[PDB]
Amino acid sequence: LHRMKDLCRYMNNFDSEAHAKYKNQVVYSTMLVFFKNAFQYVNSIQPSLFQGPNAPSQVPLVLLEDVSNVYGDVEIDRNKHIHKKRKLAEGREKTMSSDDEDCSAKGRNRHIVVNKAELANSTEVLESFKLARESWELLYSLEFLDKEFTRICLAWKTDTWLWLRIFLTDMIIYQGQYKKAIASLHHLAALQGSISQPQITGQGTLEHQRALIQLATCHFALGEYRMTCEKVLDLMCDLKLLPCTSKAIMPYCLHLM
Amino acid sequence: MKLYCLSGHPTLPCNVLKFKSTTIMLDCGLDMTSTLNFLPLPLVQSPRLSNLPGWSLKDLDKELKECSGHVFVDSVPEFCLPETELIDLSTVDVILISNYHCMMALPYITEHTGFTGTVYATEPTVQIGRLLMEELVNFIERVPKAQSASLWKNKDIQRLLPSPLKDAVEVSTWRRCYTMQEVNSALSKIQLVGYSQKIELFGAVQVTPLSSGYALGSSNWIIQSHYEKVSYVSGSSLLTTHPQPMDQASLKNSDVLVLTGLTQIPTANPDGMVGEFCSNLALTVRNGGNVLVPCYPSGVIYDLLECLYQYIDSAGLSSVPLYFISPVANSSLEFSQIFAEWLCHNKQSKVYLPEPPFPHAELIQTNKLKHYPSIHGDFSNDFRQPCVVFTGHPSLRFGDVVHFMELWGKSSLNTVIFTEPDFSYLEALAPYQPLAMKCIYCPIDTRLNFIQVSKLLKEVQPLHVVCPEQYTQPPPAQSHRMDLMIDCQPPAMSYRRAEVLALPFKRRYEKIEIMPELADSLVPMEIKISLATVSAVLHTKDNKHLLQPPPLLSGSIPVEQFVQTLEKHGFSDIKVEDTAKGHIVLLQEAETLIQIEEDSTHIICDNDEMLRVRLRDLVLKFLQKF
Amino acid sequence: KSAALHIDLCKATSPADALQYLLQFARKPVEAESVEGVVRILLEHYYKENDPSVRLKIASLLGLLSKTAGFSPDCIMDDAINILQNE
Repeated sequence: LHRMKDLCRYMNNFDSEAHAKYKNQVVYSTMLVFFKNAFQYVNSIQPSLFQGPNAPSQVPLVLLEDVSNVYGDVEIDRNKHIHKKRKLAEGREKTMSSDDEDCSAKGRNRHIVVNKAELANSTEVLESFKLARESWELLYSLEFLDKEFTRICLAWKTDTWLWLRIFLTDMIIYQGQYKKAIASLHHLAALQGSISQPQITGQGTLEHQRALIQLATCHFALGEYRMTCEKVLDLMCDLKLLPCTSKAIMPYCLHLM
Repeated sequence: MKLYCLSGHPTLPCNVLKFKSTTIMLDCGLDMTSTLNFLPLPLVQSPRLSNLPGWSLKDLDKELKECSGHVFVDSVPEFCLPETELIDLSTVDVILISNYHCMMALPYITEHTGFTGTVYATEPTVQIGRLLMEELVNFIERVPKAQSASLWKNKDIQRLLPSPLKDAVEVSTWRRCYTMQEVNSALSKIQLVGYSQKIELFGAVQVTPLSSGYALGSSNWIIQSHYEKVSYVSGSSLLTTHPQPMDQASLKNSDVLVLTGLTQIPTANPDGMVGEFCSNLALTVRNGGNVLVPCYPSGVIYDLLECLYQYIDSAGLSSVPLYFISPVANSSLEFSQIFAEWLCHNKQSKVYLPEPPFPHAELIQTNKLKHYPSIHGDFSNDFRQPCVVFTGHPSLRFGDVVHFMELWGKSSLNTVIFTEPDFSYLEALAPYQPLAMKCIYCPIDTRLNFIQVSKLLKEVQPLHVVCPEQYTQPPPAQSHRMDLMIDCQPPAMSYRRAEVLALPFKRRYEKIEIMPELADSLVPMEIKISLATVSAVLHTKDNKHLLQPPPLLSGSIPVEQFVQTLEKHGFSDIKVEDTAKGHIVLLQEAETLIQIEEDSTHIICDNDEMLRVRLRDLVLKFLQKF
Repeated sequence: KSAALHIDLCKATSPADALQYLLQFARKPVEAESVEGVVRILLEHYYKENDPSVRLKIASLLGLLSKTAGFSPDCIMDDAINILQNE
């Protein structure tokens, strides 16, 4: 989680020959961090797509905006609440829609206030979840890792690929770009319903509802309250507390509003 | 937690509860009212029924017959079974029979459905049910009729038929009468149980029949798993009946009280109707007419027979004969007599001194009541015209009652008196409507009415109540009587036919036994209350759990007490680091470390193994496992 | 019928109405050649359905259909074992 602070501390655009060992080590560390973040995101947010035909095919979860952080006293901003909400959510870094890549520095600008019982771990799990954006940004800083990530996203069909779609959804959720999350929600209905693999099929899909809730949260962070309310109504029919079931997604939609 | 209701008939329920590891069938029941749609079976082929005009439609005609506007079926009567295909009856482990009325349809379940479980019932219930199936099979097979009628069962054809035939439901599931081989086979799979007898079902649940007071051998059942109890209240009575009264006390502390067998015609007081029945037959007999009383051979016949024995002496009608015609007549009278210990305290006290309990033995001794097995035997020699006859099925579709209705139906002097409320007396009387016979409806239902069941509910206080949906609404005839309802503080959830109810009585804390050997090694503590820790091996046999002898910790370790108390309990050279909301303590021997969080502690060892166990044990001085 | 059963099960309410329709359908027999389509629809609705009683009735029905005439059930045992594993 914090090991990316040392790999990224070296020269990003270093010499290919003079610093061949350093560049290779940085690229390998960046690739490993990106793979770990993608696996964690897929496990946490894509429980149906990560399960095979004979697997349980559980209801997938999703990550929401840090509304509790704004409400909490840790991030109690007296004059950074109306216009800075998008800034507090994304850090003004993930301007572009990065598929299978997270270009955000929100991990260092703020933190996740998670207790011992609220999350799995107050030191390991929370830091690993928060540092995914920072590690991915560090990987994107290196030319080789960024090129590899772009090639993987292009070749793997990131909209169709489970891990890349989960990474894109998490990035859009933190970025506040509700359009990407809405597109993912639309694709998560037909992709899950037309596939012979075991998952949530039809319009009443847990992954689609979770993606819709994430899109509503992103719209609320972006300031489009009307769009967020519409997305929340459609769904109803760094860290946050939310169950993986589809039933709990409906009562959590109004939190962002 | 679950309840599969296989019959929509209120007084003839068939409910299966997938509760714990056993699925128990509560009653079987046979909806006999389907027979009213068919033409009656006569003992001798009558000219009136044979020459009835067929019904006309645009298409058939010989299957259906019309009599005085009503349209019937010219075929053998059929019986509406409980829904057998909703749940695989092979999975049913136990069947509990409450009444002999609910005992019917049991041959279907036991033989045709691949049921291999057990049947539990009380002995009077078994004997009287045996008599009922005996007489039913005898009536049906006496003069057999073919089953040619099948076109009218079609879904698109039944819609255009008139109301009694159109409103029939589950017509495709109707079956002809079971044969006597099936009856004998079914009653062989039965276990006789006495009242308050604890029967263990695979070591999981305990069932006891409790006296309901409605009939001889009538029983209510309570199923319990030592923490959750389910009470089944079938037909019961709180009147002064012969059987011992309701055991209302044992129904208390019930998580779920499934409630069936409530009275039909709730507005009727049974004593007043018994008096009216006696007065009506006395009036008919005084004018020289005959009286026909369709009844079951062993049901309410005994009570009205007692009242008639009392009434005739004052009425000066001892001369007239009291005929009781049924194939199981003598068996019914003898079984009613011998079950003396199954009576109330008043009538079971007749066993001390030598005297039969029921008084109709005196009716026989003085030659007042005369029972016969049929019409063709000695009855046709001893028949005197101004008489009263108890016979046949109350459905008026088979038995000797058909013959007597066809015989006495042409004269206004004779009367037919209906006492069983389970059959619509206008619908049972439909294939004979243009008669001049005086028809009287004074049903005698001693079952619980809604005031009585309301009082019983307030006495018992069950957490949840299950009843047929017919009792959650006023009856359609009245449709405005809020008193004819089941009013409960909970909503008192209901069911219809083939409905599955997910009961909310799911509870934890199943019971387990710990042997003295392991209890010797178990020692309690003190907390804030006693508590202990158990590490053992679990042995399960016949769904009974035994604990054979082979993370969390709790206590009060604040930062101040942590720093002060264990400061010098055996080590030395200890420093305290000024950490926020706590203190960090580490030693210089090998950088061994102890860190505390809010309401938590943990020990770190750095390149040291021998001292780590003692480090943990030092903190375990005042740490419990709460 | 295949499409009729499909649309009826789609439009019926999940807990009780679908169960009643399945109860009605189980009584009437099915022609052997049409067994494949109806069991495919039943499997699809099994995947859709969340209620346990309705899924139980679907399992019982599609087991009943395998006894119908000289129908060859070797094409309907992979999905059966699959849903059994997932159940």
